[PDB]
Amino acid sequence: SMSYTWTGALITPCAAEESKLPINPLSNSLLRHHNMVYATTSRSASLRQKKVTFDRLQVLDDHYRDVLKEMKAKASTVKAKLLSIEEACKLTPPHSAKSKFGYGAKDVRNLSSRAVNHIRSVWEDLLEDTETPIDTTIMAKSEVFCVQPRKPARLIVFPDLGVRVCEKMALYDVVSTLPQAVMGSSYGFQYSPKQRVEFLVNTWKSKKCPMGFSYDTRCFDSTVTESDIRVEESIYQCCDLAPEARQAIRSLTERLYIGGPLTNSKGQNCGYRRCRASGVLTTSCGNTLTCYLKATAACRAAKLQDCTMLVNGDDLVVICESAGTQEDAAALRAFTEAMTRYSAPPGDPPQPEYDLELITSCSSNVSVAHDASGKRVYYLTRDPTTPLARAAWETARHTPINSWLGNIIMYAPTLWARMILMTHFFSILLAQEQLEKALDCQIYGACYSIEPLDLPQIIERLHGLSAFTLHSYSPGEINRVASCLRKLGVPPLRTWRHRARSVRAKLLSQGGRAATCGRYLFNWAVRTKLKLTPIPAASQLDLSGWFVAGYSGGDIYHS
Ligand SMILES: Cc1cc(NS(=O)(=O)c2cc(Cl)c(Cl)cc2Cl)no1
Ligand SMILES: Cc1cc(NS(=O)(=O)c2cc(Cl)c(Cl)cc2Cl)no1
Repeated sequence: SMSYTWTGALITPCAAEESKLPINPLSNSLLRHHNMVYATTSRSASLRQKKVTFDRLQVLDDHYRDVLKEMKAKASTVKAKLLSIEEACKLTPPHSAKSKFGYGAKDVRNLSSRAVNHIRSVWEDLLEDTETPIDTTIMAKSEVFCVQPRKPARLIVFPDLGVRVCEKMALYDVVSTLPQAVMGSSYGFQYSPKQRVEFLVNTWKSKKCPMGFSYDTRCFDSTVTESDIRVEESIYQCCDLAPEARQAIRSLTERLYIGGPLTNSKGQNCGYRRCRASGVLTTSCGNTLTCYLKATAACRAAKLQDCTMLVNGDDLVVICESAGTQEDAAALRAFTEAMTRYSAPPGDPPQPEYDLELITSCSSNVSVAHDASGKRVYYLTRDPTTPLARAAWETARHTPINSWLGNIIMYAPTLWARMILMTHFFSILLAQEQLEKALDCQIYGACYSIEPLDLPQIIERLHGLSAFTLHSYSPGEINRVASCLRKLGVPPLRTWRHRARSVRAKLLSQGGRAATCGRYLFNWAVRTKLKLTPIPAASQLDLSGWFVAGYSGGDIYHS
C-alpha cells in the first residue's frame, strides 16, 4: 500500500517560522558565516512529502519468520505493568503540545480534574472502540543544519495529548523494558557513549578478521508496513499484561500505529498515513525491533558470517567476520537485496569497512586519544558541523531544548566539545550570571532538566576522569575539526585555547561548584595542569535511567 495519501491541503505552520541565523554579537563570536546556517520550515514540506510517498514492496521468507519466533520467545519472559494516570501524567514534558480538549501540559502535570477526566475518557474509549481511526496532527519539523556543497523538513505526526498520556499508561513499561530483553547486547539505547564505544570496540576485537558496515535505510518510517506494525504488536503481546493494557495495545495498534487520518494546523484533512508515525510512544521501540528483525534475518539470507548488530531505532551498524574483499562485497550486496525484499531499501549504498574508526553509526564514530598516563583510550566523536551550527543558533535565539548542553554531555571527551562548546557556553553563562539556572536538553529523545554546574560530576560518571585529561588526538579527527571550523567561519582552536584560559580563571575566582568546573572542565587549557582526583558528589549522582531506552518522538520527560 501507499505509505501516504494526500488530499492536497497544505502542511501548514501554526506560527511564524524562523529560517535564518540572526546577526548576533554572542553567536558571531562562535560562528561568523551566519548565512551558512539554516532551519527547516514548512515551506519545504511538499519536497519531503514527495520523498516519503511510495508503494511498499514486502516479501517475507523463512529466515524472517525464524528470527521473529526467536524474538517472541524472549519477549515471553517479560511482565509489563500498567501505569496509573498519575505516573503517566508525571512523564509529560512541561512544554508538550497542549490538547485541543481544554487543557495543556501544565494541567496534566498538576493532575487538574479536567485533564485527568478527559484522559480517563480517552482510555475508556480505547477499551471500547477497537477500530475508529484516531486523529493525528502533521507538522513540518524545525531543525538546524549547515548548507551542503539543502535538507527539506522532516514530517512529524502525533495524536492529541490525551492519547499520548494513555499510550504511556499502556506501553511505557513495555517500550522501556522489552527491547533489552529481546535484543540483549544488540539494543543500543542501553549504553552510554562510553559503553557504546566499549561494545563496538570489544565486538570488533573479537572477530578473527573484522568487517563492518552501517546501513542507512531510505526514510525508514515510511517503509514500515501494516504487517510490520502487527508483527511488532504480536511481540508486545507476548508480555504478561493487565487486561486493559492488552486491549489498549490492541486498539492503539489498529487505530493509531498502523496508520490514520492526517490533519494540519488549520484543522484541514491533509490525507492518510499507512506507515510509522514519528510522534507516538512506540516509534523508537518499534523501529528498533523492526530494524533488528529484518537485519538479523537479512544476514542469514546473505550468508554474512557472525553478524553482530547494534541498533538504535532505524540506525543500524553491523560487525562480522570477513570472508575476503570480493566475498564481503558480494555478500553485502545480497544483504541489501534481502532488506529490500523486507521493505527496508537502502538510502546511501552500504560499503564494507575494515577500519573501525571509519564506521559512522548514530552519526558518530569511534576514535582514539591518550590520557595523562599516556595510555590509549577509545571515545565517541562526530563531525562537529551540525552541533556547531545548532550551538550558534541556540545562542542567538532562545530554544526550548538546548542541544549544546546535550552535546557537551555526550561528547565531553572530544576535542571540539572541550575547546569550543564548553568555552563558548561557560563564557556566556558567566557574562549573564546564569551558571545556576537549570536548562532542558534531550538524551536519547528523553527530556532532562540539567544544571550546568553539575557537568563535572556528570561527565566523570559517564566518561570517567579521563574526559578531563585526553590529549594527543588522532590526525584525522584533528583535521576534520579544523577543516570544519574554516568552513563555518569558526575561529581556530588556538583562539579557543586563549578564550578558555580567561574563562577558567573567572570560574576559579568564584569558587564553589564554579571553581570545580574551571578545574576539571578546563584543565586542558593550562600548561601547569592540576591533579584531578575523583569528585565526591559524582559517585552519588542518580544516573539511573539516562540510558535505558530510546524515546524519540515519545513525548517523554524524566524528572
Ligand atoms: C545528546 C543526545 C543525543 C541523543 N540521542 S541520539 O542523537 O539518537 C544518539 C546519540 C548518541 Cl551520542 C548515540 Cl551513541 C546514539 C544515539 Cl541514538 N541522546 O542524547
Ligand atoms: C582538549 C585539548 C586541548 C589540547 N591542547 S591545545 O594546546 O589546546 C590544542 C590542541 C589541538 Cl589538537 C589543536 Cl589543533 C590546537 C590546540 Cl591550541 N589537547 O586537548
